[PDB]
Parts: sequence; C-alpha cells; structure tokens
Amino acid sequence: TASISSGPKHTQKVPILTANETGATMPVLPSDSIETRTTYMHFNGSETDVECFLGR
Amino acid sequence: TASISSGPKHTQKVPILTANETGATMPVLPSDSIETRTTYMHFNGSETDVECFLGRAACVHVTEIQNKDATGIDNHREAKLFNDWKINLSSLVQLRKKLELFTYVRFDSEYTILATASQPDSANYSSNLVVQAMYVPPGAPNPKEWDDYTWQSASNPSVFFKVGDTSRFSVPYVGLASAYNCFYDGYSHDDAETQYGITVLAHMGSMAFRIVNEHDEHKTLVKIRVYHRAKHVEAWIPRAPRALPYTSIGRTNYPKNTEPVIKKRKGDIKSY
Amino acid sequence: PDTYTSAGFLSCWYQTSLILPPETTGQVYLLSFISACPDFKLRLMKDTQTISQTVALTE
Amino acid sequence: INYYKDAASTSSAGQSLSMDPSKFTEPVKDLMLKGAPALN
Amino acid sequence: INYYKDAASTSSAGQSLSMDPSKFTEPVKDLMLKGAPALN
Amino acid sequence: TKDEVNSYLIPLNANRQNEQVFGTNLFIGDGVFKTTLLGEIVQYYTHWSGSLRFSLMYT
Amino acid sequence: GYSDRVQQITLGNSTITTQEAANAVVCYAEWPEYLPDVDASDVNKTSKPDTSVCRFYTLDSKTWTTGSKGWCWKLPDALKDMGVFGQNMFFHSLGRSGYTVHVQCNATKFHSGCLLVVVIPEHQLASHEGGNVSVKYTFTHPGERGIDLSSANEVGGPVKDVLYNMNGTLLGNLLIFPHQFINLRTNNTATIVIPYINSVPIDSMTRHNNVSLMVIPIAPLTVPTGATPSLPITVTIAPMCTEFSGIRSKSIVPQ
Amino acid sequence: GYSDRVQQITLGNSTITTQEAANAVVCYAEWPEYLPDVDASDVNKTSKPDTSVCRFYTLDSKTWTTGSKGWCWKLPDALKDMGVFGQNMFFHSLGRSGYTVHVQCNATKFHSGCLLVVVIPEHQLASHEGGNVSVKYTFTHPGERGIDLSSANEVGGPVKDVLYNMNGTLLGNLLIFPHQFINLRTNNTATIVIPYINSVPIDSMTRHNNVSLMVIPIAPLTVPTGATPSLPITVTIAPMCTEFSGIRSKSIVPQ
Repeated sequence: TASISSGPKHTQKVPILTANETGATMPVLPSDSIETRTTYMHFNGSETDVECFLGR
Repeated sequence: TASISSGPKHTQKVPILTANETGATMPVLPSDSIETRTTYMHFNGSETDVECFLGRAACVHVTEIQNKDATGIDNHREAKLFNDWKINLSSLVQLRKKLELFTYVRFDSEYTILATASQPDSANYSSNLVVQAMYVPPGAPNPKEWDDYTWQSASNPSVFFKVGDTSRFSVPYVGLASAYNCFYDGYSHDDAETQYGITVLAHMGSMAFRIVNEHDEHKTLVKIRVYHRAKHVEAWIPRAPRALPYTSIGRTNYPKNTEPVIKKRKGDIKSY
Repeated sequence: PDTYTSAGFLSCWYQTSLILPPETTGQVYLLSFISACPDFKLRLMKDTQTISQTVALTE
Repeated sequence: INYYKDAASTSSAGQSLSMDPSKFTEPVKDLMLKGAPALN
Repeated sequence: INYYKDAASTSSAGQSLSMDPSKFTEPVKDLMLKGAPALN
Repeated sequence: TKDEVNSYLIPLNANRQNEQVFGTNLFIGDGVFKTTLLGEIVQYYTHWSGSLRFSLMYT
Repeated sequence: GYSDRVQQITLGNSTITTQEAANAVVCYAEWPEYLPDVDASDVNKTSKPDTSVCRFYTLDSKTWTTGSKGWCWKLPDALKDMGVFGQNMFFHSLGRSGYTVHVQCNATKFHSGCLLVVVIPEHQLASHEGGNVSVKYTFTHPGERGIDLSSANEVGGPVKDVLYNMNGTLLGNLLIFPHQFINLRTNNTATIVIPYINSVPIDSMTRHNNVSLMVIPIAPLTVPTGATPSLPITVTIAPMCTEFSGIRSKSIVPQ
Repeated sequence: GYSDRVQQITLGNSTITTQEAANAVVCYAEWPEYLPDVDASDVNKTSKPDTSVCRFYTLDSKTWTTGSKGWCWKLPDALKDMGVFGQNMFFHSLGRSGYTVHVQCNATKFHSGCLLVVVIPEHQLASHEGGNVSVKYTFTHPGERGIDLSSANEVGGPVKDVLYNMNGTLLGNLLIFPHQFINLRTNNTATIVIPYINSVPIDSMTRHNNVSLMVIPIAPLTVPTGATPSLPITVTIAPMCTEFSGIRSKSIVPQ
C-alpha cells in the first residue's frame, strides 16, 4: 500500500479550495499541495478496530 | 565439515605474510604454516547465535512496595504504598554489558515478574496478597494514590497475580525507530543545555505496581523482581566490550580514579 | 508532547491584507478545522489524561 | 478450537478490516469531485 | 503450535545459521587473495 | 478565560499588511488540538504518524 | 602495473592521488547509496545537490608530535561550514549522507610511527565528571577543529583519556570498527568509505552526529636524528550520495 | 467548471491559489527547460538542487497609493538572499534559471485602478545625469527591495521617470514585452512564466541580471468613499529549472 510521487502543478484544477459549508471533509493529501516521493504504509490499523478498542 | 591434510611447502606463495595496515584480518589457518591431518568440526556454533546469547531471562529490576494502613499517609508513592519503574535494561549491569556489544538491537520482550513477601516484624500470619502490575505508556495518567481511578486501567494492559507466584506476558518491540539505540551521540534538539546521550530512542514504556489487598493488622513487605528475555533478536554493528564500571543509566561515563583494568605482569615482558 | 519527537509550528500572515466593502466594519473571523489524512497511523493504546474521577458514580 | 457450545463464549472477534469513512466524511447528496469547484 | 495470535508471543527464534564474518574481517575495497602479496 | 464560543473564532483586521494572524506548535495531544476529536482520540494512543489536514473557512 | 598502492579518487570537481596507499576500507562492506522508497517515511521529495556537495573538503591540518594523544572529529559536524554542504545542512530539517575519508601523513624511510584511523558509528562520549554528568552540545560539536585528546578536561566537555576511547572501552578493541593503520614504513594515507548507518531512514544533521572519525598515534612518532620532531597529519573528507529534505527557515544552534 | 479564473501552482514545497486570475503568460510562448548538451560549452556537470531552490519566495510587500509611480525588481537579484537559492548563487561561478512570477493585489468591487505587470529581457537602465554617466552596481542591484520609481534621483543611480521606462522608450510600448494587467475590476493577480533568455548558454548570476519585472500603476488607484486610500501589492517569485555550475569559494560583491 502512503504517498505517491507527485511533481510541480500549474493547473485550473485546484483540489485544495473547497466549501466546508457542505458538511463534507474532502479527502485532501500531501501530494495535492507539495511535491512528494513514494512511501508505503507498512501498517494496517489493526489496533484501532472497535473490537480491539473495547476488547480489554 | 575443521582441518584438511597438508604436507611440506616450498613456495613463492606465502599466505602468512600480510599487511595489517589494510584493516583486514586475513583468514589464515593451521594448515598454512604446519603440516596437518584431516579432522572434522563436529560442531555448529548453535549456542553463540545472538538469539541464544540474548535469549535467556536476566534480572532487570528489583523494587518494593508494602501493604499497610494508608490512613494519614500524605504520599502513597513515598510510603511505597505503590511504585512505578520506567523500563530500562541498563540499570543492573550483567545484561547491560551483553547488549552493549551491539549498537542497535531489535527484539520482542518476554517479562517474568516474581513477587515474594517478607514480614520483618511480628505477624500472626502471612496474608495472601494479589499484586497488580500496570503498563503505563507515556501520556497516560500516572497513579497518585494506591487506589486512584488510574488503577481501573480500562485502556492500559495490567496483570493481577499473587505474591509468591510469578506473572509472565510478552510485549512486542515497542521502539519508535527500526531498532533500539544502544548508543546515541546526539541530543533531543539543538539546545545548549539539553541532556546528551539519554534518548527516547530506547524507551520501552514504564510499569506501576501496587497490592490490591486492603491492610491487615501487621505490615507486609513485597519485593518485586522483573526478569527480561529477548526473543526474535536482531543486532547490528558490533563494538568494543565495556571495560570500566558503569555509573549511570544511559551515559557511557565511568568513575574517576578507577583502577587499571589490564592486569600487570608479575615479572617481565619475558615472563611466562 | 516530547522534544525529540516534536513536529513543528503552524503560522498564518496577511499576504496582502483583508479589505472590507463600504458600509461595512469591524472584525471578520475565520473558523479552523483539523482532521487526519488517510496516511495516519496511531498505535499502542493507553489511558487518556482527559478523564478521571474521585468516587464511583451512582444512580 | 472452540471448547464451548455457545457463541458468546468464543474469544474476541478479528479485524473488521472494513473501513469506509465516507458515511462520515462525505455524506453529501450530490457527489463532490476533488479538484472540481465545490460550488458551481 | 502457536496458541496465541500475535507474533511477539511465540518462542525464541531458531539459529540464524547465517554467519559471514567478511563484513567485519575483510571490508577492503580491492579484494585480497591469501598467498598473493598484500601490497603490490 | 472561561470556555466560550469565541475561542473558535480567529479574528482578522482590515487593512493590516505584512502581519501575523495566529501561531501554534503542533503538539496534537495538547494545547489547541487537545479537545478536538482528533486530539481526543490521539490521546487514547501512545504513538502517531501521518499527515494532518488543517483548513480555514472564511466568514 | 596496478598496485594496491597507487589510487585516484575523483568526486565532484576534486581529485586525490595517493602513491602509497594500503587498499581502502568500505565500512561493513557496503558502499554509500541513496534512500530507497521502501525504506522512506517522510513524504517530502528530497534534494540531491550532487556535485556541489559531493566533493572533497580538506579540514585544517594537525601536528603529530611525540607527545600527541590523538584527535577526534564528528560527522556531519566537521563539515558544518564547508561550502554548500554546510548551507544545505542548516537549511533542511533532515539530511542523510555517506563519506569518503582520506587521512594523509607522509614522512621518510628513516621515520617510524603508526596511527590508527577508525570510524565509530554512534560514538556517545563520557563526561570526565563521572556519575551522570552530561557532555554539553558545544563540546560534542567542535566543528572542523575536532577534539584534541591531549587538551585539558573542560567543564561540560567529554573525558579525553585515550586508553578508554572516550567511553569506557579499551583502545585495543577499536579494531572491531572499520579502520586502517598509517605505518610510516608502509603506508602514507588511510581511506575509508562510510555508508549511512542509522536506526531511522533520515535524521537531523545538527542534533545527532552519526560517526566520529578518530586518528590516534599508537607507535609514537620517532624522527631521524636531528630531524624536526613532528609531522603534520591532514584529513580530507567528501560527502557522498547526500540528500536533504524538509527545507525551511535555517536552524540556529547553540554557541 | 474550470475557469481561466481559478488556478493553483505547486512548485516544490509551496503552493499558490488564485480565485481571480486572467490566464497566465508564458514569455515568447516558451516554458523554462534545462540546458541541452548541444548548447553547452562549459564542461562542468551542473548542480540541480531541484525542490530546495525551485519553490516560491514572497518578497516584502509594496503599498500602492494614489501617488505611486511604479516599482522595478531585477532577476536573479531580487532573490540573492532567498534560502538556498541565494547561497547557490554566491557559491557557483555560473548558474541559469527560469521563473514563475505571481503579482498579487486584491481590492473590492468599488475600487478602480489598473497595474501593468511586464517582464523586460535585458533592461539596461539610463543614468539621469545624461551624457555617458554610468549607473553604479549597487544601484542596479537593489535586492528584494527593488527600485521605487517615485523615490528621488540619487548619484550613480538610474533615472526613475516612468513615461520613459528608465531607458528612453515610451511607457505605452512596453506592451511589446510579455506582460499582463491587474485591473481591480477583473483581475487580482498576474502570472508570467519566464524561460531563460540570454546570448550565452549560462552566465554569471551576480554581474548580469537578465530580466527586470516592473509593476506600474497606469489607471490610478481610486478607493470607495472614506476607504483608506491605499492597497498593498505583493510579489511572489519561484526559480524554475535552476542549474548552477563551477562551484568554488563564494563571490564577494560590492556593498
């Protein structure tokens, strides 16, 4: 599976401008606004499962 | 698989002359310089594997708590009504010298906790106490009294066992980086007075102990011994073994006016 | 909060400046939100400093 | 191996590995595409 | 047989049976052959 | 000095140039962040890693 | 006619020739390489100045005399002020690098003396005070000057006792670390290639030094009769495969 | 729903959003690119710091008032002190770069005013003295401050007369140079992409500026009634495709 590689941008397509009045949290990522390099997650989110959270 | 047979030599090819200035240790064998006969190894080097070397339980900590009437005690922590321990492997030196043969080390821990009771002054009997050991990760509320809400430990792993018995559980490698640093030549930030060497890179959690029992008429001393066994060991970059005595958890410092560590000859260089 | 492990600072400044239309006055406000990217990892559960108690509650 | 007959007696469940924040993060009626204008 | 779910809970690991001292005993850039002269 | 709806509002002044609107460190488990849902959950865990999304809505 | 003995290292816009080498050591048998994605964590694209940072900087020279105890430099500290390497260093949040170290000391066939040149990954120093006294920042960041093991104890500084490596271990066992000797009779330089060694993929270049280079006289310098009793030792070091990441405002560090 | 109007430029670790753009100009219809071998002369491998130099630097802000005559910045001068761009600049013998220039000025639908934003390749200034008086170095290297055309003549400085472009040509004809207007009623930013334009493949960054960016009020600022009579103008500029070559000691320049 955490960040893809992304480079300079000069577009008409701006993912960082939104309207929060709508009630959504738009899924913006580091790569929408800076230049990133690939990295992997190495993680599953196992210990935040509700079974785990309420299970001790 | 130890020595091959080898006979007289009169060559232009001399394996025993080398240049140590290069930094290599050339792999010279008995058969390069005497006449040998075949012999087999009969041995694998099993018990020198690092998993084996670091894999037996070592005592890492001895603490003590007491069961007594807390009535009128203004500071439970101070009365040893309960006690914490920030986990370390560098306070008792036996295991410490072993680990510091390496620079970075990675392993799961298996803890065994033995608890025995003492009744140094007149008691009718020996009571049966249950100890509670709570694992308190950094950021959790810390116990203030021996019976705080903290001990509810609703999200924090805790084990309850009886004094005289042993408790045993195993914790995965909790380091923040890829390995634990046995050494760190750095600071936590570029501060002019921040501490040197001691780092979170080594941090393994922390543990709080208490007796669950209320008090009987006599007082009971319970002494806790924590044992630690590394399992699934991985070690990188060997270093020179520790020669001088240790003075502090986490610094390399040795004591002043220490004694010569190399044994002086009783005789000459020429002596046997 | 821990030093070695610290993450930085966030600041905000006028790039040019706020300009109100005529017939208007005073301060305007920004609302600010925080949420985690899909990137995020949390591990090693423990107890929160955000809640405590001194005696058991009853009905 | 379950040693007991009733389901309540089995150990903890196993990770949902479900995970879909959109019911919480994007409950909007008309779909919003990132990059397209929020309000048209 | 593992009785437990997590990997940390398994017993000790089993012998590397890896063993390669050359990273420590011969980290030289140009390979040295035993028997050939050290410095040419 | 007492919790109020007003500590959610970052004020802006008309006509200031070059100046600073707000500042904060990023200790998500403490300080401004601490009572937010993010802050509040982060506190159930010991370690975090990942990207954060900080947005500002103008009013 | 290639000898182990003559060598040329060209790195960037700078070249070194030695006509009296004794092979070269590559720490742990690994050559410096950039940071692979599979090992990456920070999402930032990194900056690789290449030839402007990966060239040879010659630190100021030392003087070996019969009384010398040895000198110690820390990396990347020693280079904190060299050209654009240094600027990059203070300006990014994180950086990573390997190095080629070339230590030079020539004499004649009548001199004797032998230096140990060793690289110690994570050399945490000891306070000469004992107990749990710390070693202040400035003291472990001597810069190009390095630490002079025959200088006096100072307050907040490290211990400078050579038979103990500045940490409670014996000089004799430093040989377990990548090292090479300079024996006037054999050798005139020592060269070690250092791959990046850390427990994290990239780190801060100012709060943590990841190797100390140490040059220690072991067989005392002995000059021919009525020769001047000393020789200069020069250290030239080149960052290699350097990468910087998390650019910003420019760190301010003590002193 | 894409408009010519909204835009995002992400370059390095910095991003700009405009919700009121008027397209963007790319000088001479060419986009910045690196130096091809077929065009190369110096044999040195060049250094391409990439994301550490190719990000957006926002110069200090100006204040447009009813009396403003216009401002002038020179490139690469204006950036001589920005982060690692600047260091690289003083440290290499030669360098080359293109830029993205973003000029910002917002107001309200009651204001009026119109600025000309123009890029002039090789803008050789005139001495206000006439004859063959030269314009001293310092005067043509104002740095981030730029030149303020409504400041007074100084000695050894250039002339600051706007109807003459600081060189004997009329303001009206500046439109032959890549340019864009900021008309409060339309526009709130201007963006120009500048490819590297020179008669040599690479040059010195300190003895020669290759473009002047000029922002000139043409229709005077007119604020609504009882409004404050002024607006700030901000200039943000990002080097793009930068290459440095011939690294060494670090130039020392007048003043």
